[PDB]
Amino acid sequence: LQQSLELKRKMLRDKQNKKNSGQHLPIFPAWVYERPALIGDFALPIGTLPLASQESAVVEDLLYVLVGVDGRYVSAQPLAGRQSRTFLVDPNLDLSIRE
Amino acid sequence: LQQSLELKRKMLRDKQNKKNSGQHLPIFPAWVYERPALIGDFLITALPIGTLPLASQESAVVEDLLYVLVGVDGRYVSAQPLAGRQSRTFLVDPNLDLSIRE
Amino acid sequence: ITEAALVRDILYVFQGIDGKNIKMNNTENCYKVEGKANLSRSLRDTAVRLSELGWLHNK
Amino acid sequence: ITEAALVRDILYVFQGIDGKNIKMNNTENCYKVESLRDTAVRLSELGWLHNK
Amino acid sequence: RLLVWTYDPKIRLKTLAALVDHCQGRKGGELASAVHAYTKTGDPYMRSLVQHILSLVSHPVLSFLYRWIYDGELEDTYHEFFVASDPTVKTDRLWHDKYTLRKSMIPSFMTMDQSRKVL
Repeated sequence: LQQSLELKRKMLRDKQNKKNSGQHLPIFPAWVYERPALIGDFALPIGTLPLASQESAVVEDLLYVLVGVDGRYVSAQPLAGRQSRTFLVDPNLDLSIRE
Repeated sequence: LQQSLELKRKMLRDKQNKKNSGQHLPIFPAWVYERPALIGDFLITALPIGTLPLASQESAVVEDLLYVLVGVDGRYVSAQPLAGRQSRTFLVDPNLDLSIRE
Repeated sequence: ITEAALVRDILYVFQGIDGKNIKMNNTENCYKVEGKANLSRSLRDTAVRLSELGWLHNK
Repeated sequence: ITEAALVRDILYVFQGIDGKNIKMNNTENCYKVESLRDTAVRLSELGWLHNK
Repeated sequence: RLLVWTYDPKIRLKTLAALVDHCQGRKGGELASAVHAYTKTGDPYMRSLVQHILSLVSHPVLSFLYRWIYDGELEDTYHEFFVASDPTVKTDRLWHDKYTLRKSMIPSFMTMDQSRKVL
């Protein structure tokens, strides 16, 4: 989360005084984190449909969700401590297909 | 536009007295400069509807803009007169669609 | 109409021979175009631009 | 609004100009859609990075 | 939505925003040493992207260093070179005191011995 910037400061101060070979050394973009899509991760009723249409809406959403972003129904809970982030899949699909 | 009629007298004079009896410089005839058909610009049909179909906007706007590039007029766009100063102002339609306008 | 008529028409305007969509051939010194498709840049602007080459040839 | 209008407007957003349902916010150079809204917001950063 | 099509420009645009936003308010050999700060790296996708911008920015700098390694002179309102020529010097104090070595416009491929030998 925030801590990365502090790491980038402490590394950079460490990088400089060892070798002065570089000139006007670069510092990593803060605007990568500002704009939400430089990072790889962030309709129809979903309960009153029959089972086949439920599975077709679910396959369309899961084809989005394999790469990180909120889908059309399923989103991912916030980052805070998770280095291995999972998603929170929405139900109303049958309990056979849930596995 | 009409200020140019001044220059063509005065800039001759400085050269005229230099030759003073030699082979002096003729004037190019006036009709050359009366005509706007030796200029790309033409200085001054259209169907406003609100430009509602986008797919036809794509086909029509590019022909009119290609005209406006060389100084010939379009329909929806039209070049409006600025030869008093070296520029040009072009008039767009106020009903032109928000994407196509920018 | 078609532009293929305009090529052979402005050809006549060049020579000082009577045109086809146009009837002024240095009898007023202004060129007056008759609308057959009502184009204001491809029947009027281009035609009056090219007509001055015929006026020069007449001269 | 439909997904069909949003996909033709994201192409306009890519040029750096405003779509007909996705419009500029002045708190960034970021486009905002008038669930699936986040997916369109993710693609609108291309027009942001174009603007800059 | 076609996320796949637009992730490959999401990296190219990332690097271009890097070079543009970071090098704001720099000119001269402060700009030929801010874009020569991105071939000091180990990301081979970024080094090649920079090597179509670095080649362009280096050419006026090496033009001025041909008029200041042999016959010629540069004088303009904004010098993009390390010489700061001194107008209206008629005295003999020109031995280094007419052509000051401006350290801020030294580019990144010249060291201290390299930018001072050439003057």
